[PDB]
Formats: sequence, C-alpha cells, structure tokens
Amino acid sequence: TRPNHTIYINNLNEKIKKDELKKSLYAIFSQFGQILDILVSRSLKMRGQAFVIFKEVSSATNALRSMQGFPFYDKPMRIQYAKTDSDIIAKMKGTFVE
RNA sequence: AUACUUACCUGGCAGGGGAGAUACCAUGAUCACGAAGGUGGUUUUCCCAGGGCGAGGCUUAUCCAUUGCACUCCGGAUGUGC
Repeated sequence: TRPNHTIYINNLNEKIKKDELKKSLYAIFSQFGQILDILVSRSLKMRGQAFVIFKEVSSATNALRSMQGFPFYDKPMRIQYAKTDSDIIAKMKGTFVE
C-alpha cells in the first residue's frame, strides 16, 4: 500500500506463456515510463503474476492508477505495490541484505 | 523291425562379432632346469557391430488445484514423436 519502485500485477490469464507475457507486458507498460525489467514466473505460487520495476515511484503510481481494472485477456487486472523492494532496486539504493 | 549287395529318384564348400594389451591356465615342448611364438581359454583397452535396463532430459495437448510477493532453473498425472 506504500508507494514502491516496483508494481505487482496479478489476476492475469494463466494460459499465456512466460515470454509472450513478458513481451506484451513490456509493450503495455512502457507507455508510462522507462521500465528496467518485468519478472514473470509460471510456478504454482507465482503463476498469474508479474513484477514491473519502474525507475520512478511516480511512474509506478500512475501506472497503477491508470491500468487498475484494465481488460486483459478477458480479465480485470489487479495491481498493488510490491511488499518489498526488488533486488535491483535494493542494490542501486544499497539497501540490499540477504 | 534290423544289417548286407544292386538299380532308380533328391543336393554348392568354410565358418560363428574384429583389432591391441595378456604378468596368469592348457598344450604338463624330445636331450641332463627352461623356449619365444602359435593354438584353445581367462584377464584387459576400443571402431561401438547389434540388443536388454529407461533413470534423467526435449517438443506439445488433456484433467485437477492455485489470487499466489518472487527475483539459484522445478505444482501432480495421462497421451504423440525423440
């Protein structure tokens, strides 16, 4: 709930393959700012979710505001802030601890 | 039912993966203790020459469950071709 460099997106159609989904997520989410990375996994816990890491929290917040509910493969997108900083964020800040 | 002598009718020979290394067995080698090699084994490296074990791994659909906060690949089962 507290703004973050990374946004977390879930409730995605699970049929889409990892590389396809990363590609289309990059395409969809670049409109709001420079994206450093999009992390997707299809494991049991992680399937259906992606982390988009933006350079600025303001871009993250605006992407959340705009895309909240966006029709995506016949499903409304659910977006939250990441609970924790993404490793590449934490290393740029020097906050990272194993 | 068997063997013996004769006539007639049928029919192609050799074999059992191959090349190296064998200190050890057999051949108990015809000259005052002896062969080597070779031949037939046992041991030991390969072109892998065919098979058995299908663990592991690759490609893609079906079924069940998951709303999951990860950043060292990886949910369970069935089918097709390797």
